[PDB]
Amino acid sequence: EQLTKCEVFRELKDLKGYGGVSLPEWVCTTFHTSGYDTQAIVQNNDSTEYGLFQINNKIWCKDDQNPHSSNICNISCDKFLDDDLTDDIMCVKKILDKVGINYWLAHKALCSEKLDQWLCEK
Ligand SMILES: [Ca+2]
Repeated sequence: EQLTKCEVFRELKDLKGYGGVSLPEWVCTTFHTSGYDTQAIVQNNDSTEYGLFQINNKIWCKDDQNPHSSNICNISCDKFLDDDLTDDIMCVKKILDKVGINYWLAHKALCSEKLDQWLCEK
């Protein structure tokens, strides 16, 4: 399920300012992390990343590839492949508390300057 820029802007409302990250920063980051696809999957032979935020099964959620994951977000990773971002966002907030925005490498490289392109508001 591929979202669009101003759709994502609307659905990430609850992240506004949390951890000091603006909505433009999040719209920019998720564009460059998953292409706005809530069903994106990127997988090695040692880890899998899931959904709009590309949350990994090494420490954040558990799945079949790593049943022994620390599962810090306490949730099955496949809950990050549906169209309800509510539980995705709760897990994102936990990632922010523990390791900060730089879990998402796209943020520093591509989404910390020129945020005009990512606004869907006055
Ligand atoms: Ca979900």
